[PDB]
Order: sequence, then structure tokens, then C-alpha cells
Amino acid sequence: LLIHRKGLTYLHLDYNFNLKPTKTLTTKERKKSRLGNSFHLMRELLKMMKLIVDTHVQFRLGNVDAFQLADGIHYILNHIGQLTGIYRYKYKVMHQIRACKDLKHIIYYKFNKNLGKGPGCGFWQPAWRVWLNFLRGTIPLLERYIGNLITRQFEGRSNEIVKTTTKQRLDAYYDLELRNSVMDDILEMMPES
Amino acid sequence: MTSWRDKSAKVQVKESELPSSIPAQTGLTFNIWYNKWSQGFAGNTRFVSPFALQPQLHSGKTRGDNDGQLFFCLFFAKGMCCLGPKCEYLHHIPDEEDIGKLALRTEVLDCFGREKFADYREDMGGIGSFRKKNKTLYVGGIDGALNSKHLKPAQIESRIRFVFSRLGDIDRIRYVESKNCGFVKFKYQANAEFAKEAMSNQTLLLPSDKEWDDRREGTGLLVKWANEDPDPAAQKRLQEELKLESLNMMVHLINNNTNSA
Amino acid sequence: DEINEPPPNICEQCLGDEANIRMTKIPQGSECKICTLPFTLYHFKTSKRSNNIIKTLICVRCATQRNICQCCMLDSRWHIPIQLRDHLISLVNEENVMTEEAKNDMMKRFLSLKNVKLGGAQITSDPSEADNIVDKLKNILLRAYASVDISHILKKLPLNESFLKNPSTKSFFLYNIDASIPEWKITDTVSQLLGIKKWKDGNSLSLIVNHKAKCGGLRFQSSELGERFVSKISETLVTPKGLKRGVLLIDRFRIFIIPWSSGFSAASFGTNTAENIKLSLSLNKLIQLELG
Amino acid sequence: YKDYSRYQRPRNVSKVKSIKEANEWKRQVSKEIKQKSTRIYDPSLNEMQIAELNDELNNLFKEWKRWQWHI
Amino acid sequence: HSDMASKMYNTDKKAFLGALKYLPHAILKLLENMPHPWEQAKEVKVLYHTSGAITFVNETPRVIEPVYTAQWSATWIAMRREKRDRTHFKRMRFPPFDDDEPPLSYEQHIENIEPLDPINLPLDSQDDEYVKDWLYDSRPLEEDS
Amino acid sequence: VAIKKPKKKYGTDIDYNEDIVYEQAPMPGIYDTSTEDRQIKKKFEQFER
Amino acid sequence: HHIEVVSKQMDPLLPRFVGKKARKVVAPTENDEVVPVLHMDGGEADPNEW
RNA sequence: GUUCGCGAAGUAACCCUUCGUGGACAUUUGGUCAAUUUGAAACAAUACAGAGAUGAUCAGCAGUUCCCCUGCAUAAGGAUGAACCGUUUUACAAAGAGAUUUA
Ligand SMILES: O=P(O)(O)O[C@H]1[C@H](OP(=O)(O)O)[C@@H](OP(=O)(O)O)[C@H](OP(=O)(O)O)[C@@H](OP(=O)(O)O)[C@H]1OP(=O)(O)O
Ligand SMILES: [Mg+2]
Ligand SMILES: [Mg+2]
Ligand SMILES: [Mg+2]
Ligand SMILES: [Mg+2]
Ligand SMILES: [Mg+2]
Ligand SMILES: [Zn+2]
Ligand SMILES: [Zn+2]
Ligand SMILES: [Zn+2]
Repeated sequence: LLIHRKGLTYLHLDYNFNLKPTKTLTTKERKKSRLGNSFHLMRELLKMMKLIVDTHVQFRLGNVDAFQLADGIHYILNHIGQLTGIYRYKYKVMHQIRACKDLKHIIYYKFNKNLGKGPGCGFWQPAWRVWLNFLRGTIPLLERYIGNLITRQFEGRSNEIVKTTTKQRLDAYYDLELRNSVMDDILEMMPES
Repeated sequence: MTSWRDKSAKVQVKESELPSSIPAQTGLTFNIWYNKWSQGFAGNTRFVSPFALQPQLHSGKTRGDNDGQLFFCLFFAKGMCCLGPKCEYLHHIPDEEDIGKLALRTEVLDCFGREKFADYREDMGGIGSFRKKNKTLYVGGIDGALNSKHLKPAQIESRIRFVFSRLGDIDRIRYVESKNCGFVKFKYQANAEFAKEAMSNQTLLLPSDKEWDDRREGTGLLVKWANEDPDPAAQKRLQEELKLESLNMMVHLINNNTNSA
Repeated sequence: DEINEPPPNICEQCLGDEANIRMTKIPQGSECKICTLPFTLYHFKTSKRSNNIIKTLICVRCATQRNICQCCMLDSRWHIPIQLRDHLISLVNEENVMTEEAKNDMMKRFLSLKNVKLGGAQITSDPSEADNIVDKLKNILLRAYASVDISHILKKLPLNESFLKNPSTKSFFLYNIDASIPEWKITDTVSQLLGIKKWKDGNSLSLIVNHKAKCGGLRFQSSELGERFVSKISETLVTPKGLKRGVLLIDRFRIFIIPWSSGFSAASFGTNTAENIKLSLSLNKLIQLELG
Repeated sequence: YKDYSRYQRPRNVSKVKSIKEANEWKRQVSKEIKQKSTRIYDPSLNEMQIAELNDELNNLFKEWKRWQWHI
Repeated sequence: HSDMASKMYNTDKKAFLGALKYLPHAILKLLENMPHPWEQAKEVKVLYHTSGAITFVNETPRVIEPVYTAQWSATWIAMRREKRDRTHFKRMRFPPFDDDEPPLSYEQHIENIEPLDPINLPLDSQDDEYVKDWLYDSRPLEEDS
Repeated sequence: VAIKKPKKKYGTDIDYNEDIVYEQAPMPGIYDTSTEDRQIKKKFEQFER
Repeated sequence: HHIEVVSKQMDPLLPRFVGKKARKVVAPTENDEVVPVLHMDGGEADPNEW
């Protein structure tokens, strides 16, 4: 509903939450269809949730063994940096991916003592904590990002935007000061009129 | 009474028989927020209404009559109301008793309950303005209504005089052949608002014509709000009735000061 | 000032008769109908068991500048519309008072934020300046196409037959109809004469009036109504050749009738507007030939 | 769909199909009639150019006759 | 609200966008309430919009810490045993569904089917007499006053 | 055939021809410009005629 | 009429302040009185310089 | 409908069933909102135009605007985002000559 309200109807969401264009785009489309880091991180977050719920579905339908299910969640939570692609919109989540790769090393050599190198491991509880804590820290972040976006959709953006100075416009603003000070000290010493 | 109060209102269209909510496809993908079609061009978008009001047939008591509802059913006028006698709004031609109830209310909103706006729409279509008590409709687009039958110029007015006479008391009906359009003025504004939605996208065919099977293929006529009447034979009638309206208000207004003192 | 805002201006007849009314405040509800700028939407119901929500459509500033309520937009004193108010004051001051309104969005907003009154809103909201103008209303109450070939058509108009009891006809021919005198007013006058009121239910009579040809015709179902229409009309005029004509009597007007003795029908008065005017001009003489 | 804003005239008038279809090809002439009529009266001063443009007008106006002739 | 194209849905269309800010909160309440391996189905308590915009899982999972440590220790041994004796362990395929097909409705395709066996350890009868009644309950000793 | 207006570029684009643009009325003075307004209006309606 | 004014319990998902948008307005200047610009003096001799 | 009474009838023997009749219990939902054309998304496409400082090609920052777009953004992009590139007459005087008027 967000994509269709923005006017974008050539962007398709598949049901596994990938956003793909339906056609080759003019540049006026590519400037219009830039979705920010809020939407995509929200889309990658639902994709992770859809990815976990569907494995519990395929166990529930009888298609998946109970030990395959526990390996399934253990495969997901170790490889969210491989299955989703949430890392590009917040690279800070690479800390959690290092956490889920480190716990994976800690669990395996405890688990895979004396039984080879199979894919059977399904002790998904520690890596489950890491994404559950990361979801704790990015509730308030995403509430702010998407709260700004929808109020920008429903109200437009502000007319009163004032540009703070940065590195690029430093010498330009130093000019506008220097013009105005010389304007004042000469317009005060003129005769009159 | 005998035609209206005696019976109850009848279901015009079955709820399965109602049209689909999506419009006809004039684009490549459907848009979900705005319920329209997006890519490519935009074609026409006007079609003949499949449904029409038979006023002496479909009128009757409804649920809004016992509740004291003030407003008329919008889809009674289009011939589309699927609730029948279970509908909250009224299902009959507006009468002097009915517009007397709407008298405090008609000033800002129509007989259908939709709010009037400040100025008119650009094509004089839609609901209307509260700034002008317009009682005259511009009956236009008559060629697409008639399915491009010629007929004559005065027979077209005969179709207009028969259809709009069922929708209320009429001040006058004027047809202009060179402009191929009619001007129907009503006694009340509420009839004019009622007949506007009743006769939008309709056809003046009368099934005694051979195109009656192809009434759907046409375009459908435009009933819109009329502009002022530019001939001074009508302009002098405007300020004459505005004078009589002012004299009828001053008698009522000095009695307010009589009671105020 | 968003924290210091006036109370809403609403009528007495908007609020109705009951004593206590529960009103809902929404601090930025809808935008104004007039100035297209947001305000505090109040809405309420007359009784508790009503079924109509009465909303405030315009902001208080647009309601102040016009001196109208926010709900029904009638004037706060005199309870009349704005167009009729500025026309009543113009008959007193002999100059046009008029509130003019923008059609541009940036000038609908600009015209509201100024603190003036508009139109008759200087006269109203001053009870002294309103009451003397009512007294000034009171003294006003102390005063209290020769090239057309029309001959194909006048053969079908009767123009030569009499209004007697003895022909038993359905339709009649109405001429001497002015450019005033609306189509409903003639049908009410006939239905008042016959007591066949709420005639549109049973469709007892059908009437077509051109208003350009200054002519009409009324058609009856069930021909026995024709003799009731004849016998209920007493005053007639006899042309000095003969051929008596009944008069229909709408207030200050006179309309003559003939039993048509067929179903004339639309296009009988004409097929073109330039052609229709000459039919009025053709009768002008016969009316003067009937009377004088 | 299929726009009628993409394709050509199409060249032969008699080979065109049912009447609800040639109606939109017909207005697909009238717009260029309207556009290049506005391009007649312009003071832009190229007398050679508006002469070949005048011939294109006469060509399209003859087509407009032919689309009306088929109907 | 599967296919919402009517005019009545206009306020509810706004509601879905307005619930988008709350949606990472619902994901937190969903993934913390995920069923642990020993349980087939887990009935959670939800808070939903009357327009059906969003469905929050209105629960926090409390566990008893010695009970929870033993429960995962039992499933640790069970998966450690299961990996040993299975000839070939087939990891499931990701993503589980085709992206073309919509997520299938619960009441038609899932609610009727029996679940499946859970990952419960063999369990001793003599050594584990006190705990074998209630170790694999969804909420262990929930009604034991 | 009437002249077509220029198309609005943005939403609140102003038809300057439609109304007094940003009507800054003059300050209300004392010297009673009552007959003078009648003579401009008579002259301005004469100019449009 | 004595009027009881209450607040509507809004849907926390539908946006609050429905008539609120980022629109730009130009404001008229209300002037009832003229502020006199009270300078003093009519030197003023100009040496052609400056 | 429940519960407390009171009365009448029948089974009863003071209890049960029936229907008469006082109480008590429980007390004013929802709507800023009606279901396709006529109360307002936009974009693609056709055609035409063709691209800041320059001779020529190339980096850009800004600034003013009743223009905004994307972005979570006070970051940054949008062609240096765009528009700008035109129109242009009186706080007006002092001094010195030849035609023409006046009365
Ligand atoms: O780099 P290697 O020495 O070959 O180690 C691999 C590698 O370890 P990680 O899982 O930590 O990355 C595999 O991971 P992939 O990058 O190939 O996905 C992993 O595969 P699984 O995740 O399927 O276990 C496999 O582990 P295992 O052998 O238990 O299957 C493990 O090799 P070792 O575990 O034997 O060291
Ligand atoms: Mg840069
Ligand atoms: Mg920039
Ligand atoms: Mg760039
Ligand atoms: Mg710039
Ligand atoms: Mg460049
Ligand atoms: Zn209805
Ligand atoms: Zn306002
Ligand atoms: Zn009012």
C-alpha cells in the first residue's frame, strides 16, 4: 500500500519480500522510485520474519521432520547475512552477524564432538537471542524513520527547511557574511540617499 | 401516498448483481491505494449506467422513513441500491413535505447529504456550491445518449420532458438545437440535486426504439450544473424574482424586529 | 495563536431546542471550506437519539468575517443567507455591498487572515447598525423573424374552435403564457381546481409549456376529467366574432384555452427556437384581436 | 488497451476494422490536424518550411476525408 | 482485507500505513514467542486492530530457569543422538516457498492437519520420575498451585 | 472559441487575472472618498464597454 | 445552551491532526496606525567626494 | 429471565406445579466515514524543443523565490534541481539665446 500510494506500480513485491522492477526505467522513474533506508530495512525485516514463519509452516504441514526444523531455524539465524541482505541498509548489524557466526563456532565444536561433519545441529537458542536483542534496539530507530516517512506521505515535507553549514558550503557562507559586513560599514558612512 | 406510502421500497439490484468495484481496465497494472489503473494511456472512462430509476415502481417505505431520516438514498437515484427496504436513507421523489424538513439543512449540503463546496468544479459538475442556490441543470452530451440517432430537434426535448417530469416539479425546460443541449429548471434545489444524480450517465432511448439492445454500448449523457442565462429576457426575470424574494424576506424580518423591539 | 482560540460561532437553530448538548472537539479537524486551512472541528447532535451529525464546515475566522455560523453558514442575526443579506443592504444604502471571494488558493488563505469584516458584516454584528436599517426596510414596504414560414404549424394549433361543454376532449391548448409563470404553477392551479392533488402519483395530467412560443398544452388522462376541467371554469371571453375561450387564472395573469381535440404533442409549438419566437409574435395580434 | 498513439496511419483506409476502432484512429488524425493548424499562422518566417507543412496539412486533411468516407 | 478496492476501505488503507511504524514491535513480540522445539503448537494471546491492520502478540515468554536449562539439555542430547544415528540428514531448502505463491491461509491448509511428533528425548522412567510428567509441557506446572 | 488558460505548474499556482492578487487595501483615511469611488467605477465600466 | 465539550479517542494508527499538511501561507500586514519616523534636522554639505 | 415477596387454584397437608401481582437486578451502541463515471494521484507513450558559467569541453558550492521532488534526516542528491537571462523615463532644478502669443 505504501508503494502504490507513492505512485510506484512498476515495482513488484514478490511474496518473499524482494522488490524488483517490472520494466526498464526512465531516469525520472529512477529518481522517483528511490526508497530509503527505512523502507528497505523494514522490508528486509519482514523478509526475515517470513523466512522463519515459513519453516514452521513446512514443519506443520508434515513436510519437515522435527529435527530438520530445529536445524532450519539454526540455519536461518546463522545466515541472515546470506539469506536476506539486511546488512546493506544498516551495516551496524554486522556486529550481530559476527555474534551469530561466533556462537555458531561455539555451539558446533561442543555439538560436533565425535560425530563427523553433518548438518544436523539445531541448537538455535543463542543465535535467537542476538536477533531478539537487535530487534530491541531497532524498534525505536525504525519507529522514528517510518514515523517521518508516513507523515511525509500524509502531509508533505516541510517548507521551512533550513540548511546547516557543512564542509561543502563553508567558504560560500563565509562569503555571504563578508559581503554583509562590508555592506553595513559602507552604507553607514555614505552621506544620505 | 397511494403510489409511495402504500407499499414498501423494493430491492433494485441484488447484491451479487452489483457491479465490480474495480473499473474497466484502462491501464497496465491496477493501483491499490488509488483504485484505478496506472501505466500507459488513460482512454475514455465514461460508460452508460446499466441501472436506471423507475420512480413509480421503486418508491416505497424504507428503514429511513420510520427513523425520520432527512436524506435520500444516493443509489436509489442511480437505480443501484441493494438494501431495498432495509436502507437507512429515503427512496422517493422529494416533495414539499420533504424539502420542508431539509430547509435548515439544504443551505450547506445537498439532498443526498454530501457537503456542498465553496466554488463550482471546473466543468460545473459534481455536487455544487452553497454560494448559489442553483436550480437549473445543463443536460449535455445528448448524441452519445441517443446512440447517434438523429430524430429531429424537438423530439429530443420530448424525451427530456418525459424523463425529468417524473423526477420532480419543473420550473421550465429549454432545448437548444444549435447547442444540442437542454436546460431544465426545477421548483426546488433538492429535486435538481436528485435529478442530477438520477440522470447522470443515462440514455434517452425508450425501448420502442431499435437500439434498445445496444443502449449499453454508447457513452451516456452529462447532467451538470448550469451557468447563468445570458439573454436579458431571462436576466430581467432573475432580478424580478430576486426582488420578490427580498420583499418576502423583509416582511418576515420586520416581524423579527417587532418581536425584538 | 494555537493555545488561545475563540469559541465557535454556531446558530441557535443549529443547536436546536434541547438544553445540554454533548459536542466533540477535534483540535485540527477538517480544513475550511472557504479558506482551505485547518481549524478545530466541532461536531454534535441535536438530541441524543438523532441520526445526523452537525459539523462545523468553516473556521471561526471565515465565520467572523462573514458574521455567519460555522454550521449552516446563515447570518447570526436575521438568519438569512449571505447573498440575500448583501442584497437587502444594497437596497438601503443604494450602493452594492458584496463580499467577494477568491478563486485562488493562495488568495483564499490571504483573505482570511486579515481582520476586516466583509460585505454586510459591518452592518450586522452591530445591533445599533442593524436595527435602524430594518427601520429603513420598513419605509420601502410603504412603497409596496418575419422571414419564417410558420404556416405549417398554425394549421395544427386550433385557434378557431370554441371552449364549450359539448366537445369531450383530452388535451387543451394554453396560450398567453408569459416568460415568467413556471411549469409547476400551472399544474398546481389545475389540480387545485379539480382536487386531484398529488397528481404526479397517478399521472392524471401531463403538461408541456414552451416559454418561448408563450404557449402550452395540458393533457388529461380519462376524458371524463375533461368535463370536470370545463365545468369548474366559470369566466370566459367571447371574441367579437364568437368562439368563446375559457381563462385559466394564475395570479395577475390570464391564460386562454381551447379543446385541442387531439394529442398535439411536443414539436407542435415548434422545432427551432428562432421559429418559436415568431409563434409568440403571431399570437400577440390574436390576443389583441380576442380582447380588442 | 494498445493505445493507438504508437502505430502508423495504417495506410489503407478500407482495410481497417469495426466502427468503434476506426473512431480512435480518426481522432488520431484530428490532433495532428489541430497541432499543425496552430503551426500555420505562426510568424516564425520560414516560407519554404510552411509550404511543405501546408502540403502535409492537405495530405492529412485528405486522409481525414477518407476516414470519414469509410464510416 | 485480501483484495481491498472498495470505497469503504479508504480509512483502513490509511490504517495499514499508520501501523507500519509499529511493525518492528510486532516482529519482536512474534520472534520472542516462537515455539521451542519440544512443542508442536503454541497458542499465544494476540491484540489486533478491528480493521485488521496489525496483530501484536500480547505475551512475554516467562520460563523457569532450571526447568528451561534442563529442557534445552534434553533437546541438546536428542539432536546430538539424532545426528549420530541418521544415515543422511537432509537440510531443508531456503526459501521454503515460491515467491510467486501467496502465504497460504491457516484455516484451510494447516488447521485441519495433525501437527507432527516433537523433538522429545526418550526419557527414563525411574531416574526421571519427578519431571517426566511436566518437563515438555508448553508452560510447565502451569496450574500446580 | 475562448482562449485557453495556461496550465498550472504546481498546486497553488495563482491566476493573477482572476482576483486582486494580494489586496493590500489603503489605510482608512478621513477625507471621505465616497464620490470618487463612484466616478472611477463609472469610468472603469465605461472603459470595459 | 450549555455545551459539554469532550475529546475523541482517536485511532492510534490513523494520523492525528487530519487537516494538518505542510502548506505555505503569505500573511497580510494589519496596520491601523502609522509610526512616525522621528529623525531630527532638516549639516548636509556634500564635498562632491564620497 | 433470575431472585425475593403476596394471592388464587390443583396435587398436597405448609411441601410441588400452574398464572395473577409488587419489588430488586441489568439502562441509551455507531458515524469527521454511503457501494463504479461528476469533487480531483501520478507515470509511461507520440510529437516538438536539446543541455550553467566558454571560443570550445568540463568540477562544482551557494544565494532569492506565493516551485518543489527523493531521503529518517538539520547529512546528501535532484542538470551547480529548477525558475533568474527580460522589461527599463519625473524627489528634477539653476543660468544663458531665436521663433509664437497675450493684453
Ligand atoms: O572453512 P571451513 O574449514 O571449511 O569450515 C566449514 C564452514 O564453517 P562455518 O559454518 O563456520 O562457515 C562451513 O560453513 P559455510 O561457509 O560452508 O556455510 C560449515 O558448514 P555448516 O554451516 O553446514 O556446518 C562447516 O561445518 P560442518 O563441517 O560441521 O558442516 C565448516 O567445516 P567444519 O565444521 O568441519 O570445520
Ligand atoms: Mg557535490
Ligand atoms: Mg544541491
Ligand atoms: Mg550531479
Ligand atoms: Mg541550485
Ligand atoms: Mg555538470
Ligand atoms: Zn437505499
Ligand atoms: Zn476559513
Ligand atoms: Zn447556523
